[PDB]
Amino acid sequence: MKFVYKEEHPFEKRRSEGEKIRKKYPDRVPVIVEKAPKARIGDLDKKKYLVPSDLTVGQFYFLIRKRIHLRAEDALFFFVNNVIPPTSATMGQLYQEHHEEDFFLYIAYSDESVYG
Repeated sequence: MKFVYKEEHPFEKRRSEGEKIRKKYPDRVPVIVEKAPKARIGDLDKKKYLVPSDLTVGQFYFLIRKRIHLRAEDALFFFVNNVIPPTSATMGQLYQEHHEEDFFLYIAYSDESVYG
């Protein structure tokens, strides 16, 4: 997976804003959400999100679901560093285990449990 956000913004600019997001909103974590390129589902309007540290993946799912207007029958998986986070886990946990050196958490989403 190759996030277009890392190509749209130079690193040092991302590392800068990621620091200021964390500073001003310590109760929230900055997340970038893009879709796996082969995945067959709708695209997301925006890529950069500010998520409470206590929000669960399931809630982020249903948020991402109705933002993509996805039905309950349809599948939707998260991938942070090519692993599927457990659906009853907080974003704050995921940030402190997987945030990158620009201080963003990167999450790919797909309709399949293994993407390509």
